[PDB]
Amino acid sequence: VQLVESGGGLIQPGGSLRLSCAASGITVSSNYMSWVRQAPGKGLEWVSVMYAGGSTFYADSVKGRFTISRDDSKNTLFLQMNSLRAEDTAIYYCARDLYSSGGTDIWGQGTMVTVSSASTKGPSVFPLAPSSGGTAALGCLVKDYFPEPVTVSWNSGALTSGVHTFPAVLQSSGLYSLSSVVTVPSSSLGTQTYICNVNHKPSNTKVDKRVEPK
Amino acid sequence: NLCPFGEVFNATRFASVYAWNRKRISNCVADYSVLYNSASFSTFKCYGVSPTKLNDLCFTNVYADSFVIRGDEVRQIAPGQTGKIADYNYKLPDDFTGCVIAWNSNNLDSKVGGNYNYLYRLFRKSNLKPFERDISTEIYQAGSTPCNGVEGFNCYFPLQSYGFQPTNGVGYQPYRVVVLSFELLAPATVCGPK
Amino acid sequence: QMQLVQSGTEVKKPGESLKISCKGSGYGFITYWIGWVRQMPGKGLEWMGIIYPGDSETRYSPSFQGQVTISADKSINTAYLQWSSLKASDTAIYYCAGGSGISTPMDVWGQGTTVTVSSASTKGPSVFPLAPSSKSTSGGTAALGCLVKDYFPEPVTVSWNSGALTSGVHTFPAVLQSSGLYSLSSVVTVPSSSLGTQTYICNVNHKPSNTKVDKKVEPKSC
Amino acid sequence: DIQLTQSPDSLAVSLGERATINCKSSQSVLYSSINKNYLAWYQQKPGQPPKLLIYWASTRESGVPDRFSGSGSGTDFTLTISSLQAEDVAVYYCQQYYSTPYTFGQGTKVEIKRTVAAPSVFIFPPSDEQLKSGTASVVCLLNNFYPREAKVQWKVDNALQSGNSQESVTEQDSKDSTYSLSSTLTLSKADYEKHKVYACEVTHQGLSSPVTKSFNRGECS
Amino acid sequence: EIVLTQSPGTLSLSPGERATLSCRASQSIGSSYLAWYQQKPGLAPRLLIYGASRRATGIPDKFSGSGSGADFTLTISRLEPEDFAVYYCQQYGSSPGTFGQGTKVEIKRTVAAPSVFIFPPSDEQLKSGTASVVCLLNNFYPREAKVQWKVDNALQSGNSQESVTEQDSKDSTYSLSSTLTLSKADYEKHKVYACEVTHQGLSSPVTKSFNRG
Ligand SMILES: *[C@@H]1O[C@H](CO[C@@H]2O[C@@H](C)[C@@H](O)[C@@H](O)[C@@H]2O)[C@@H](O[C@@H]2O[C@H](CO)[C@@H](O[C@@H]3O[C@H](CO)[C@@H](O)[C@H](O)[C@@H]3O)[C@H](O)[C@H]2NC(C)=O)[C@H](O)[C@H]1NC(C)=O
Repeated sequence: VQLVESGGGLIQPGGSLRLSCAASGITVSSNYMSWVRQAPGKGLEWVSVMYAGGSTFYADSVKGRFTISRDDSKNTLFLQMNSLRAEDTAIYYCARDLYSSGGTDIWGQGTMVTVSSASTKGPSVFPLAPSSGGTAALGCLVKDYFPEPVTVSWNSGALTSGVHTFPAVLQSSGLYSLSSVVTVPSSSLGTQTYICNVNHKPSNTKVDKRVEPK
Repeated sequence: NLCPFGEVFNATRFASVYAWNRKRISNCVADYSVLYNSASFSTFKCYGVSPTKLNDLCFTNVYADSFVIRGDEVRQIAPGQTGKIADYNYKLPDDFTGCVIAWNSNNLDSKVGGNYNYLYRLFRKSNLKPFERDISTEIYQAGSTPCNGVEGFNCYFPLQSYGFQPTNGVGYQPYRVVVLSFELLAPATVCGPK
Repeated sequence: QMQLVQSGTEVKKPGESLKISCKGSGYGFITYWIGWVRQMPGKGLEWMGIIYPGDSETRYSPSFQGQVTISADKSINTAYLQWSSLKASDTAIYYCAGGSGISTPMDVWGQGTTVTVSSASTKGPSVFPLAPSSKSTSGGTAALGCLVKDYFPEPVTVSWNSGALTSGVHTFPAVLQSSGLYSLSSVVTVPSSSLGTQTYICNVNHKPSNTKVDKKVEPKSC
Repeated sequence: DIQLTQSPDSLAVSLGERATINCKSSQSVLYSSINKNYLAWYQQKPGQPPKLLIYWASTRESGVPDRFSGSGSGTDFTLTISSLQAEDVAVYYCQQYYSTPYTFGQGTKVEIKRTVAAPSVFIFPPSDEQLKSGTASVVCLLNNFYPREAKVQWKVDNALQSGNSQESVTEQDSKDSTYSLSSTLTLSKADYEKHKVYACEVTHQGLSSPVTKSFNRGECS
Repeated sequence: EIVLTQSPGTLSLSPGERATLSCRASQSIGSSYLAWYQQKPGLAPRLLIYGASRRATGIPDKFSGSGSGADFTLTISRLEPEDFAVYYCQQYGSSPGTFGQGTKVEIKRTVAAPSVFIFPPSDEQLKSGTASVVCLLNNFYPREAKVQWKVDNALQSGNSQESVTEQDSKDSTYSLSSTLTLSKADYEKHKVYACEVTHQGLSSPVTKSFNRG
């Protein structure tokens, strides 16, 4: 069983977006299907539900602007969003509901929706070179991008143990910035080559900065 | 030759909404007065007829449907409604002519510990036609793997229980409900006084 | 039988808010939906909306959507009609009316609520005589009167000779002058032979301004 | 949504004769499943709330005398008063309650048809009290006439006045079915002293010719 | 609509202890309509309990739901570092239902001092006119940590931002970055750049510094 969401991205206030949720293992037209959203650091908001027989229901915070619907042949649930406002910015999940006979037991993975006037901007990536107990630290500064998110990996996924990618912070510029670090055996410096792989799908950009001692 | 309204309204036990009762009323004279100035109802909503102006008319049949739902759902017993009850348990038509009478029955239909004798259909693939009764208990198939009458993941018993407890808020308390439908086709055998 | 009683007369400056009420009593009230009807001066009836008090299911007329708020308090059997900000165009009488069911005629009617929205303020009337002369005699009958001018709001009460004189009295309906004040006339026809033997006095009362005037109307000796 | 139109706008019927009023709806109000028209007739006497007379096009409400009757179907309905009585003078409205929003017809005023009665014409110069206050009001009074259509025109030194007079009319009289009318001409005191003849010219069906009532300023009356 | 009020807003307990989470409904709804969820960082929520007490499939015995009327309780016995998450109650008595605002449950831990690292600006970034100096505090507990920038020994205020990771689910520690940002010109104007870290696990404040050159 998997639910997989798509269609989130950046959109201006007053604009429109259509979210999609593909389902395998449950029949969407046979189930109570729901859209639940989560604004950044804010807690779950249940915005919509569609009954197997076609009835639809909305939270008051989106009544009139959002339409939930489905395609029985595609086995796909949809959220049509109009008159988007800044407070609609959130991650959106679809889920399958069972009420007293089970939980909301199946959840998707989430699609991020950002409602802003600001333009899309790919990041600059800068090395955080190590310097000078027997453990070294080094990283990458992913600076000045918009909107969320950036993904960061190290050595194309080879280095996972000891990695910390800090949550992005909005700067006073209105652009996001974050840092990714990894601690290594200090002896490995020079014997091992360390590259960080930065992806910003919202601007179709991708960077491979090698961070080397200095 | 009075109509047997009290048999319906004053029943000791009321039916489950998914298996709602229907009393067919014919060959009688109806005192709607006992209903309309009664003081013991909390909802009394009529559509296309006034209970005052019925004594002049004559009907081929009257139907009195009765069941128990929770207070929050009483608003769904009305034309054009949607929700678990209107879609899967009891559906009024869009052009419904008649009356929906309802009253709180917490004192009779909840037990301490919970009254689980009252059931509703929670799972159904499509909406009831108007005045459809669905008493099926087939295991409901929520995915593509058929259930072979066995419960499990994606295979659900379609009915849920209400579990009425006297401490529930008013919207979660049991309400008894009678729906009066009027039908004329045939000779008119249900008549008001005079 | 059930009956509807509305709240009393309302005089309001433009921009004030207002909430009139309509309370039901008697047997059968559980079945009634309470609508609101507007009648502007000299005009017809206008359906504004309807509410089922048992659960506040409300239906507005498209003209009155957003214009007013219909509400209900089921405990005291009361429906309400309210404005957040009154135009002078809202001057009208509002009836509440009951039908026991949706798609039902309005069986029961309240008595009406008069609502005046004017920028004017309370003002007593000035009372002037309309004296009998040769120009108001039709051989043996003379006509005489009182002009009751520039008052606000309505109503005034006009009687003749402390209320004993009632035959032949015509008190005309008030007309709103461009000033925003009301004006009115009362006339009576009497035997002109009595124009020397009896005195005719008109009594004007304006309760809103707590004014009582008694004017003597005498033959135009000038 | 559903619009209603009534005909006539006003109606005059002799005592004991028949009044007919018509209602036409933009859209049928016959509910086929129960074969009833969702049309009602209300009666509003002056200064009282409306009263339901007939519902479902042709059913009399309780207490409504048999001389009221409703008829018609679909989009055309008729209210009929068979032997018009004094108490029946009122405005009559139709109303559809087939669907919300409910709509009323414009209304039809029903007055007693009397024989023609000519007005008695009287004229009142301003009182000295009012003249000391800055304003002059002349009043013309038309008394106990029928029909209610009457033309009243002010001429000041034979010049025709416009926009400075107001007229007012009584309800139909319960005893004799006539009307009375007052016209009030209000001028400034300055303007009142500038002119001599003040005349009220009255035209009405019952007058073989226009009647004038006149007075000269400050010359008794 | 039914409001759910969760309590407290945060918990903080040692492994092996028992966490007690409360959910209060604005109206007494009854046990059939309530459910509890767990949301770990970067994951969709995971159902724990429905109908107040019925544990879902694959959910171990340590999670226990109880209560009725308007008051419900999630008990997590025998806590592990992996149990760090935000727990939510939900009522589905209405369509749609509503979630409580969440209780974060932190897993307590022996005090662990941070490792402090400082990173001067890269020359690449400098060639573009901006200097970011980064200070890193790695693997510490508890979360509270004062990080002070000092430029030529003057305490710097108003030009730094901090970001802390979510509590590690494996060893219960935190990590923290502080980024001082200057124009390249401002950066030329000064020599000694230091970050001074104050934390319970440190006997005295640790300073890591570098001279521009
Ligand atoms: C159902 O039964 C009730 C009586 O039962 C009582 O009320 C129920 C709602 C339940 O709570 C029961 O457990 C409870 O014992 C019948 O109500 C009775 O109806 C009669 C006739 O309408 C009433 O008599 C009237 O009395 C008034 C003066 O009070 C007179 O003006 C009338 O002319 C008439 O004589 C009687 O008072 C009333 N009693 C109560 C307690 O309400 C109800 O009629 C019946 N329903 C049906 C549909 O048959």
